[PDB]
Amino acid sequence: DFNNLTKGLCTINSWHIYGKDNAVRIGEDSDVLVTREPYVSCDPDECRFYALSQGTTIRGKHSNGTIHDRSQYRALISWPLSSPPTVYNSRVECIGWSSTSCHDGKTRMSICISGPNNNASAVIWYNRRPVTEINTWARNILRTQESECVCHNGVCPVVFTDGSATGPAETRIYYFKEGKILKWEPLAGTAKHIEECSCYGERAEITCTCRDNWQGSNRPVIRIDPVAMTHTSQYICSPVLTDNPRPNDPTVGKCNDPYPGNNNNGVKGFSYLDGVNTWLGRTISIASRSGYEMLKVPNALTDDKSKPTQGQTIVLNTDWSGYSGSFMDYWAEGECYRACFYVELIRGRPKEDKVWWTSNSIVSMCSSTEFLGQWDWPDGAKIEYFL
Amino acid sequence: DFNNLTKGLCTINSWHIYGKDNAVRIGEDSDVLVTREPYVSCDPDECRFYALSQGTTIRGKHSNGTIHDRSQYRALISWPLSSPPTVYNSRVECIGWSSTSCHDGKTRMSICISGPNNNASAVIWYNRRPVTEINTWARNILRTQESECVCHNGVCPVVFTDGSATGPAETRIYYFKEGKILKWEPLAGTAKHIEECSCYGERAEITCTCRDNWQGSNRPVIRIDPVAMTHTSQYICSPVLTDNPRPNDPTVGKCNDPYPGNNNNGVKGFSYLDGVNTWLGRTISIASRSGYEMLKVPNALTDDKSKPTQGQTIVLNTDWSGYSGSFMDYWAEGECYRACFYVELIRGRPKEDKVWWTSNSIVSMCSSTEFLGQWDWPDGAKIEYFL
Amino acid sequence: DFNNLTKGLCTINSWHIYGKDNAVRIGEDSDVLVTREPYVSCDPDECRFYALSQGTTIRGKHSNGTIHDRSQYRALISWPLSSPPTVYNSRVECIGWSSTSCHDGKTRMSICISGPNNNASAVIWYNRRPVTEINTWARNILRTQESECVCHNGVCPVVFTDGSATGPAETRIYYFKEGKILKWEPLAGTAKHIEECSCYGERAEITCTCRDNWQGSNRPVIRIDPVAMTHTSQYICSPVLTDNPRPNDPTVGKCNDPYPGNNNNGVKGFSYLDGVNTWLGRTISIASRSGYEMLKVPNALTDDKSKPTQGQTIVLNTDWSGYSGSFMDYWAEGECYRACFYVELIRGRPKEDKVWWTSNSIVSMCSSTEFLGQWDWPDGAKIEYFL
Amino acid sequence: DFNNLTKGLCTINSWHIYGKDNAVRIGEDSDVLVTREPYVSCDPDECRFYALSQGTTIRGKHSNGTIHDRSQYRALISWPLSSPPTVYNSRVECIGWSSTSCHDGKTRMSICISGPNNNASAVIWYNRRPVTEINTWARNILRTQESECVCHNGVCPVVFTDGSATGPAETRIYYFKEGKILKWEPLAGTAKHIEECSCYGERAEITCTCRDNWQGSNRPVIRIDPVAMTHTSQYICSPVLTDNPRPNDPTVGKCNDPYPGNNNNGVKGFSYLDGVNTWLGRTISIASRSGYEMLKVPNALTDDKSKPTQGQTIVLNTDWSGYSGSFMDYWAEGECYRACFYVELIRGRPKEDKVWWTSNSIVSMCSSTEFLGQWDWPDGAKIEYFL
Ligand SMILES: CC(=O)N[C@H]1[C@H]([C@H](O)[C@H](O)CO)OC(C(=O)O)=C[C@@H]1O
Ligand SMILES: CC(=O)N[C@H]1[C@H]([C@H](O)[C@H](O)CO)OC(C(=O)O)=C[C@@H]1O
Ligand SMILES: CC(=O)N[C@H]1[C@H]([C@H](O)[C@H](O)CO)OC(C(=O)O)=C[C@@H]1O
Ligand SMILES: CC(=O)N[C@H]1[C@H]([C@H](O)[C@H](O)CO)OC(C(=O)O)=C[C@@H]1O
Ligand SMILES: [Ca+2]
Ligand SMILES: [Ca+2]
Ligand SMILES: [Ca+2]
Ligand SMILES: [Ca+2]
Repeated sequence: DFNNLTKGLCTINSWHIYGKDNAVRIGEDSDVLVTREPYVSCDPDECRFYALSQGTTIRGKHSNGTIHDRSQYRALISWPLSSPPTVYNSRVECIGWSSTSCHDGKTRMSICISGPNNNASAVIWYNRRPVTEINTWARNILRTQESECVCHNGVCPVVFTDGSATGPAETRIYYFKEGKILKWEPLAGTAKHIEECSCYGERAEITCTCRDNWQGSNRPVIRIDPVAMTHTSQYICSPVLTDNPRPNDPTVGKCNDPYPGNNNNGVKGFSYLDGVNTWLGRTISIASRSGYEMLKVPNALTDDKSKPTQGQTIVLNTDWSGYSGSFMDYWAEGECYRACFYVELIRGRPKEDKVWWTSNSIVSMCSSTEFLGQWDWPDGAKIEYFL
Repeated sequence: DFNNLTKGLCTINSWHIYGKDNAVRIGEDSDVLVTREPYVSCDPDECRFYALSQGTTIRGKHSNGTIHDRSQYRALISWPLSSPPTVYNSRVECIGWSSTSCHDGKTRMSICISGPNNNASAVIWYNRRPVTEINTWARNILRTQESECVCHNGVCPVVFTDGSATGPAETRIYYFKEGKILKWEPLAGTAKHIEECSCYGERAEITCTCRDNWQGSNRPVIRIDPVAMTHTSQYICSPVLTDNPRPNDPTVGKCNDPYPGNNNNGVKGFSYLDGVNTWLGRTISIASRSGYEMLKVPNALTDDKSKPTQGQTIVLNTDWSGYSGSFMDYWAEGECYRACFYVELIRGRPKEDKVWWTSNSIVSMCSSTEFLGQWDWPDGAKIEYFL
Repeated sequence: DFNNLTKGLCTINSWHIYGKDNAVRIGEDSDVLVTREPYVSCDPDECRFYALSQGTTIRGKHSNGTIHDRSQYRALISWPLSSPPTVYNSRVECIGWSSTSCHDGKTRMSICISGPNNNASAVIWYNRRPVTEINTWARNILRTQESECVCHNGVCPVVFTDGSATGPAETRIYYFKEGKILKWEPLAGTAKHIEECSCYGERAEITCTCRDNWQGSNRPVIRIDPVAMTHTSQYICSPVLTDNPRPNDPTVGKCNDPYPGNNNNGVKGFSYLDGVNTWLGRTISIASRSGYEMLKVPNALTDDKSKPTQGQTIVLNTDWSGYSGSFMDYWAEGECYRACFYVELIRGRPKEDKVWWTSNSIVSMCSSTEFLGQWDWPDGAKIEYFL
Repeated sequence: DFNNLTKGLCTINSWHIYGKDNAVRIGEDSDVLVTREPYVSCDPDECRFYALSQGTTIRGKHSNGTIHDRSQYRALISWPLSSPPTVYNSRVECIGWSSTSCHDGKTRMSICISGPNNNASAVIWYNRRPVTEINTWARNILRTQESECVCHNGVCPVVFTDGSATGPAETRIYYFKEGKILKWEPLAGTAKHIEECSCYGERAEITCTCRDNWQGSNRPVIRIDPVAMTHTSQYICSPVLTDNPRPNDPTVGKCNDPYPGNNNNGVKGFSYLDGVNTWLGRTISIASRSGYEMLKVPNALTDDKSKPTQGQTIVLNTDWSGYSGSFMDYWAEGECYRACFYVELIRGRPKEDKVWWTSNSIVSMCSSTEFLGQWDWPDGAKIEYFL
């Protein structure tokens, strides 16, 4: 029966290693698929890894050029947790160069987007059959979250942007129930630009932390009520800035406008915004997608003077990172929702020229009420072995 | 319980990408099987891809010569949708160099044909056991559809041709129920030659669009009543000609004879013939198996002056195509049968001499009542990487 | 519930291709396992292929020397029908250099034998757990059938030989029920030597056709009653001789002694002995394991003057063959037991020196009451591609 | 429902080959994973193999350096019995460089440990979800058994050591029920150092035989009562010494102190201590991890003058061995628990310098009340083929 967001978040007093696939290490001598934009998403019975295939293996010739985002040869695949995404084990969800996928308790909705830049469309699959289709409304790269959505009693909202990336676009919040559109609504609130939303839910409410590609170095937040099918947006108030590139941390930050400093750029990220129990991930570097850290900044959302009270490094500054996103196993046993997250560890081009490809690995963590010690989690491939 | 063709076709206002496997791209660096004559066919619970193996991998030595149609080393395999047909994941349906396979609601019938040219025979498997066998009646390459049949309340008819390909042959329409022959009947109507029939059903009626190899550039149609176990044949009236090679589109076409122009040749194709809601696929080229397009030609079947009112390009003229065929997921949720189809994208010999093999990829589409934008769907392998 | 041999054999008016794996063709460019002594055996729900692994892939270095029968690195594996026996898909039944395996309706018994030549022992697995063990009684290569046994209402007898191969040995017929020994009895009748028994059952009776390695060129037959747990042996009377090497067909043959001519040698074979409905497989060559043919010799068992009344070539004389054996899908739908059989197609050493290995492929057939045309079924690998 | 240790051990009158994977042989030409610290562990329905991945294939470049125990790229994997641990077939249990895993009748608990040496922590997974976490208490390489634990009516105790390896450490016995900690207690008894405990249970009692790394050449034993959740420790009295390196067998040995001779070293081992029905495995060499033998030494535990009355060689002195451990299929049919065990056959570095890696194979045996003949079970790879 349909899942219902009835619990709240657990106390995050630290994070533990949940998954890790070592795909590029293993990809050096096995038939692993060139991927990017990963995520993790849970069924009632298993959790799996998800990414967009580039339709080729790493050591295969046709990997030269996989730095490009959109093509006819990409697809959404999922595979068993902590396994490299291989040719013989992956399952294709749908054919597309942007995606999101979530399970509603009853079965799973997966949405892939394809097309030329000016004539793209999305197909909503539900129970591995195509159900519903939607065309560009603004005719400029229709795109979605690049991580799992969240349902509540049958209703799974999904954020789409169609339009410019260096200026105003058109963002809709669609509400689906059984693959069918119930309703949609234009973006609202005070966020000036939305891209790559990273979402979760507890106590009958959904929270996405997205990406202002055009103006903000602080991240905008969409908060959705899946029952009333309404939403609102805002930015994160705290001055611990968390996009990338980003200027240095000020002592005061914006609640309702972009923080200026970098233009027309960023990276996918997430946050868990739960009062004093609020954490933020970011690249350590303000210039590259390098390093990854979590920071506990009580009332980040609303207290525009907040600064960290505790922290944890996931990946060292000398290691490469990339996208990151939220997920939770809503079907886990127990009293509260244990928060999880993933970082994409991109290897290859641009930052590593000697090779002609671009892939990534994954590392996944979930929280602990314990105060566990920390390690760091590099991709661990040796690029010279690919030369 | 046995499936029953009780719905009608949905409104096709465009086509969306359904599947795609990138096998030859991926085949460059994985253990993928050299195949041809693909198709797609649905079970109650999953849809899969189907093709005849050449009993060898692409990069394997024994791929030299896979331009030949019939041998002891071919087989019907199926695999998970949008996966390349690999050595470690394919399932063998039966041993044969021609085939068809369909599910009757209760379980699946798969028919492979083998033998020398003058002493071939077919074995009807049902529930993965062999049940019934049939010998050449005309002792000249017994052959079937090369795509899924259609049942209705237990009764799955299948079209076979035995005889010449450049002249008169003998075509029987067999009716099976549980793998057993109920009845068969010689071809009737006004079609002069039948090969490679592409079939579907709605509202208790079955429609195959086949191939006059010897005379016609317009395609003959067999229409079957699975309840009365009778059939009839005809040609498509419209002058938008759809075999290949074919002469140029006239302004008037034959309802009951072949349109002349090319002799002793053609390609497998399909159509959906549903009044004003009628669509036709064809190669864009009139000379090569190149490009693929869909065209909406209201009353193609019967109105011998009809010309397109809307269209969609699946594969550009500069890309290679090949066979194409119909399928529908009869077990999908909803009110009408959503029409689907596939194009085989042949690579290698003849048209690509530098290599000694012949394989293919797949792209599959299904309809949408939406008016979606279009992309094009090349195989996307780079043949020079195989040199 | 336990299976019961209640039907009789169907009319074999010809044989159809049932399975074929092309393993050595495919083995040239995939991770397939070096095997030998194959067979096919059925569960209630699927039929699979079975062979002894040499613990190495064909293209792998450790394939040099796989001409040897017994070692610590062999195992019984099974895999999905008509798939090459690959490293990633095979299942290990047990660890041993001789075997047999059968399903009793309830679950499956698999028996592997290992050890040094003078201290070997057998372990009876049942439901994938080890249950019962048996030591050499004559301390000279304890060995079993190399193909599936047959049960009836829970009771599966198995023939073992312990002793010399060029002279008298000690052969026991063990009766198992649920992996446990019910009883065993020394060989009886007039057969002078028993090896590699090939068995089937209908109408509550079991028939094995085995191998006199030391004296006979005509094949001895053990007939078992699984209910009374008694047996008897005999030779086949007909002069269509069917071991190999063998002298030429006489006009009269032995019912109760070996036919002389070749000493201390032979090959695994089978027959179906059902009155006028009696068929015999053999190598076409009297010198090599080459070619394979079926011959219909009414009352072969008992009429010592019988000669063929119809025939079918499975493999041409110019192609290599090897072991062969009986199986039937006792759980198939229908009124009679449809007879099946397999031929091992050995490649490599001895007869093909240029390579350092010895493997094989499979071809499987089952009967048809039809009179189907015939093809021939070579392994189809090109040994030069391995050089 | 929860499993309950209600039977006793069967009579071990010898040991039979149970499993064997030939991974390094097969690893020479397939995508097998570099592993070590294997074990075998049973579910209600299947038994599988288990080891820590080094996150790389043997023939892959990133195998250079896999002599190191702890890193970010290790994981616990399991795979189907007697299959090589391959990239496409393994399942990841959890991310860690030390482990144990057991099934409680209802579902399976798997515990992996990761971290830097001075800030490691353990996560207890249960039903493939993370449940409970535990941090270093002594801040010096927190480590567990490296083989399966044992439950009884829901309660699975596990031994952990945190501290020095060449001196006093801190060892806790934790009691889990459903992944949750019920209780834990410091080590007690007269054992001076505990590492790598190898455990089993019958008649409602649990017996681990562990490793005094710092002082003893005789092995300490922890005996646990899972109902009263108490334990005690002791050493094995017999003078048939069974760690490695070890001095030569004295004529009298310690019941309550270490036997002196080698310092700060050893290897994982096991014993079955059941009165006159007591067996001990060890390396044949007293200097290297070479050879493996079983010895029947009645009342080893308690009779400090005991010497072997019967024996069996598993691996010859000229072959390499390594860790070894106990398991039993508690869900097997029958009256008593049949004892099983495994030996890790390490290949590569240190003892084999020509290669830059370190992997292993497995051989598994279980007992027989029979008196079966013996063979020996080398890994069987040829290291020169890797040069
Ligand atoms: C639909 C698509 O191509 N999106 C791409 C997205 C886009 O370029 C940015 O969102 C500005 O609009 O970002 C990136 C990138 O690594 O930054 C890759 C994505 O796949
Ligand atoms: C049984 C068989 O070999 N049929 C072949 C079929 C045949 O040559 C044509 O139908 C004329 O009879 O067409 C082709 C081809 O690509 O055109 C390949 C098919 O496998
Ligand atoms: C146990 C064993 O090794 N048997 C072998 C068997 C034996 O050599 C013959 O039966 C004479 O005794 O025959 C052959 C062979 O291809 O002829 C290989 C078998 O595996
Ligand atoms: C946690 C860890 O690294 N343990 C290692 C363990 C340790 O070095 C010894 O127990 C002394 O403390 O032994 C060995 C070894 O082959 O001997 C490898 C283990 O993985
Ligand atoms: Ca930005
Ligand atoms: Ca034509
Ligand atoms: Ca003989
Ligand atoms: Ca020691």
